[PDB]
Amino acid sequence: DLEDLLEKIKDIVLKVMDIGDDETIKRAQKLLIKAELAVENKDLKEVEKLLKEAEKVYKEVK
Amino acid sequence: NIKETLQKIKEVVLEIMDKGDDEQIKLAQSLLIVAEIAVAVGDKETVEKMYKEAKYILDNINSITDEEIKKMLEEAAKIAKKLLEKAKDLPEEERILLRIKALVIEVMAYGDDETIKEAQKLLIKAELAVKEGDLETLKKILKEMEKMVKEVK
Ligand SMILES: N[C@]12C[C@H]3C[C@H](C[C@H](C3)C1)C2
Ligand SMILES: N[C@]12C[C@H]3C[C@H](C[C@H](C3)C1)C2
Repeated sequence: DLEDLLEKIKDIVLKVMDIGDDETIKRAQKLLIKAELAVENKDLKEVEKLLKEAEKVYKEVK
Repeated sequence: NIKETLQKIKEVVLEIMDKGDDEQIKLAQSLLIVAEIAVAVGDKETVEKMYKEAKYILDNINSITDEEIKKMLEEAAKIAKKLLEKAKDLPEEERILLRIKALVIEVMAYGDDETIKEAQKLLIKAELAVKEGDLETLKKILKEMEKMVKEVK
């Protein structure tokens, strides 16, 4: 359940790291650790919106 | 006690990435990593020290000197390689993941920015492989970690 969204956002950060600039990478890691926080504290709404924002930064690096 | 301390460490790290500069966040992420290392082995005094050091960075966010960021990077490396010794009663997968993490820290110590990027991408990949139980890729990821920690030695 939550680990699936964790996998999605972790994949997203891993691919943001391959071409993006330093600010994009730092924001991706920010979203990653915010996710990790929410997933440890059990809050599906948070992890979902963090996944949304991660796909959003991926769309920022078209 | 350890599960409530790593989370405060993560919170401090996020605030640092809000405030700090590339070297300071480099240090802080290395801290978070060796902290997770210590959590995997049951060493709580280490993680207490880690929270203390990260909060020290946060406090002296405009007075810390790159010389002492480097002292702490080297020290975090040494500590992670020492904590790896308590990881001999867990599955081979988490052991190789722990060694990968420690090598990533040692790269963050002396490696340049692009090398740290590569090491963090490989660390993420190892975090995925752990959830997939894939031995054949995390073994080669650890070997590629090794073909890096000395490549920048
Ligand atoms: N788990 C990690 C969070 C953040 C991004 C990446 C490298 C470091 C810092 C550890 C994965
Ligand atoms: N300059 C960098 C800052 C931060 C840490 C490391 C990797 C990324 C994110 C670029 C160096």
